[PDB]
Amino acid sequence: GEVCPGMDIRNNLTRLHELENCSVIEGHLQILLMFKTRPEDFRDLSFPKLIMITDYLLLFRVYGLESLKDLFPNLTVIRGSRLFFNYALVIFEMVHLKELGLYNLMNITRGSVRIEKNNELCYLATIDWSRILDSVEDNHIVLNKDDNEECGDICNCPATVINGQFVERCWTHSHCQKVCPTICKSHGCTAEGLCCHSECLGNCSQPDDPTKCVACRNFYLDGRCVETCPPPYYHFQDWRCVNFSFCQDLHHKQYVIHNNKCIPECPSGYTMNSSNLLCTPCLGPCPK
Amino acid sequence: DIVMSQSPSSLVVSVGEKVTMSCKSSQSLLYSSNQKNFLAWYQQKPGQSPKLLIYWASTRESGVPDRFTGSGSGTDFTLTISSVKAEDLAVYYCQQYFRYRTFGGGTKLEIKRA
Amino acid sequence: FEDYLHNVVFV
Amino acid sequence: QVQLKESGPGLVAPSQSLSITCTVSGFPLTAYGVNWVRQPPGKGLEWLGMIWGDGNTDYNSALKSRLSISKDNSKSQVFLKMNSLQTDDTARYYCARDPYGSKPMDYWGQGTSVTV
Amino acid sequence: CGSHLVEALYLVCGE
Amino acid sequence: GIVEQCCTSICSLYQLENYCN
Ligand SMILES: *[C@@H]1O[C@H](CO)[C@@H](O[C@@H]2O[C@H](CO)[C@@H](O[C@@H]3O[C@H](CO)[C@@H](O)[C@H](O[C@H]4O[C@H](CO)[C@@H](O)[C@H](O)[C@@H]4O)[C@@H]3O)[C@H](O)[C@H]2NC(C)=O)[C@H](O)[C@H]1NC(C)=O
Ligand SMILES: *[C@@H]1O[C@H](CO)[C@@H](O[C@@H]2O[C@H](CO)[C@@H](O[C@@H]3O[C@H](CO)[C@@H](O)[C@H](O)[C@@H]3O)[C@H](O)[C@H]2NC(C)=O)[C@H](O)[C@H]1NC(C)=O
Ligand SMILES: *[C@@H]1O[C@H](CO)[C@@H](O)[C@H](O)[C@H]1NC(C)=O
Ligand SMILES: *[C@@H]1O[C@H](CO)[C@@H](O)[C@H](O)[C@H]1NC(C)=O
Repeated sequence: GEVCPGMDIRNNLTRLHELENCSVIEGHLQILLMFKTRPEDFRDLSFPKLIMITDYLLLFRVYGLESLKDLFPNLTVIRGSRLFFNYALVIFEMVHLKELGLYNLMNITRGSVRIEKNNELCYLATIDWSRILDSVEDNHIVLNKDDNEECGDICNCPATVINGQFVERCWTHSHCQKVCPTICKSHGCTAEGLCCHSECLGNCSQPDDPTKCVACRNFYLDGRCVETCPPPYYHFQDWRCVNFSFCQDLHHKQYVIHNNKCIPECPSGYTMNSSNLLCTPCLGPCPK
Repeated sequence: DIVMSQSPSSLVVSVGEKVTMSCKSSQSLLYSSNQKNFLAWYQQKPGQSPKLLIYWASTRESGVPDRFTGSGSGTDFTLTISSVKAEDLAVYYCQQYFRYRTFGGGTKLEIKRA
Repeated sequence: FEDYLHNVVFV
Repeated sequence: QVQLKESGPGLVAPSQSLSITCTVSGFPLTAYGVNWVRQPPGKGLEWLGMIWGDGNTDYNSALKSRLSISKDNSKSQVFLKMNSLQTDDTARYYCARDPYGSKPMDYWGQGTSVTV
Repeated sequence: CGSHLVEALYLVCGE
Repeated sequence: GIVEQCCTSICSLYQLENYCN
């Protein structure tokens, strides 16, 4: 689709239209501090094209916003390559938010979820997070309306054993949380329950097909999900493959190469040879 | 392209036994970024087109029996067939797919009768 | 943490 | 339905060029690589070249621009074109698929015979 | 002063 | 900065005005 940069959206909602054609945000997305906004600015607004965030997602003090079901309906993976504190999703002092509605979110690789101080917010205990996050031990969901034992939560849907009882799992009144059979793992499945291809991540339009993933599990290159970037391609942003040329062009006006990865910085013990961008170990001590 | 060399040109064996043939490259084939070696083994039952067996030198392809066992790392590789069954007769080749691809000189398996 | 949050969300 | 089938002319007189069409079906050429390998009867299997998803090309250095590999992805065709052949080029030619990132060479053609 | 610092910063802005 | 400038330390106006969007 489109790959755009990590963005930081504040004050006027109008900045939000930068994302219109975007499919993957390479980096993080932060939408915050909007105090004059009203429900009606959101009841006609959507980003069905956003499928993936590489780093983290953070919503904070966005008023008038009541569900995310129309805003990011098709966001499916958050990869958490870089985290906010230790979180890959932060929902914080989101006054007005009632329900989450990320019914397409299937996996948060790496990070944890922190959803705090959201009076109004329910449909939280109706989510099985362990089907989405690797580590839920570090989840931090407190001080929401859900913690008043007094939530009008209603959903068909399936139940998991999180307590000492099974619990129906859904995002909104009209969307179930999708659960793939245990043995599909993270790879996703069709509505019937045929596992997607093993190099796919959350979902697929067709089964058994590495070009028909909705979000690559390992790395993306030339339409296909692959296990690893072959030379002459390099690991970038830890989700996609690129050639030397791409990596170089970005460096010049601070990207470098090491371990067959294209990265901002040489790691310790290494200095950057100028002829080839390749990090080399130091002759004696490293000035760096 | 680099240069690949096998041994032997051919071997012979009978039913029940384990078998190991060799290969070598002029440059190291271990990929740093994932710790896998970029080498393949293919079986070619004779007169027919070859068939994929084992990639990353240890990953078994779908539809391959567990009797087939790939080994080695760096520049030096070997392929192992544990317990021979009748039609296991084929010529086996090593392919590097690290940079470009080049195949080995190949090595033949024959079976003992009369 | 709220501490962290502020120190990082501010031009 | 992953399939490759080679269309060779079969017979070529010396000093003339070779044009083979590998017709693949069941997958998109924009997303996989395609290799060419030949074998003279009971001799070696020889890597000739490959064309990646993005149009990028690899050739055996032995082929001093004797080899040109190009593609028509909209009509699922891969073209090998090799100039001024001699009798030592008498071999069976295969194209085979290449899932580069994830696999090496899965799915082979049945092969086409070419004689000089 | 956590939450209030947020409140207080806004009154200041109108921006 | 801020959390240190205006919370541990107790702040004043300008301190905030400077930080405005
Ligand atoms: C969501 O999907 C993923 C599949 O993409 C699924 O499995 C997890 O995959 C990740 C990433 O591929 C695994 O992470 C690595 O595993 C090794 C195992 O030994 C770790 O040591 C690694 O640590 C290194 O990498 C870190 C981040 O990449 C570095 O920051 C660090 O310095 C280390 O060098 C690394 O974490 C992960 O292990 C699996 N998870 C499990 C439990 O197997 C995941 O389960 C899916 N989640 C859900 C809920 O479906
Ligand atoms: C290395 O990789 C990069 C990124 O993958 C390659 O960029 C690719 O090349 C061209 C040139 O910029 C891109 O656009 C082209 O632009 C013109 C518009 O005037 C258009 O007519 C062409 O049809 C084409 O779209 C192309 O989209 C882009 N591809 C990808 C996958 O990102 C770069 O070319 C690569 N370098 C080498 C040497 O292979
Ligand atoms: C979205 O797509 C079309 C394609 O040309 C363009 O007219 C429009 O301005 C694009 N918007 C963004 C934010 O890229
Ligand atoms: C997955 O993608 C398919 C095809 O676009 C779609 O039918 C489905 O709504 C998506 N999401 C889930 C959770 O199945």
